[PDB]
Amino acid sequence: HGEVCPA
Amino acid sequence: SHMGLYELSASNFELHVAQGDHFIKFFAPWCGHAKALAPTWEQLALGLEHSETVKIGKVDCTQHYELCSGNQVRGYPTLLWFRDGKKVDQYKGKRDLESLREYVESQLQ
Repeated sequence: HGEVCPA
Repeated sequence: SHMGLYELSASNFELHVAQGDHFIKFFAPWCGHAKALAPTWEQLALGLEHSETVKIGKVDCTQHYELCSGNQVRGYPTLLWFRDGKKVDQYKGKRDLESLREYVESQLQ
């Protein structure tokens, strides 16, 4: 959970 | 809004979040993690579309990147709670509809 693509 | 989902921009963000409670998805369309959330986020907004006390928003960080950066958004999706003009939480939990709805309930108490 909490996974993101970096900006 | 579009069925409860407010599209926010650099031009309207400050006005929008100044009063009340807000749950806002900062996203980029190219990001799979963000795209996978989109239908659920629409369902969340739909269920709240007639409510004044909470509004569900989104910010496309490919269009308004300085607004994202200015709110310390470092990746997508970032799900933030605003209350009366101020960022007050970041939601890092599970992104299913029920978890999101229970979080909304927790924050509106």
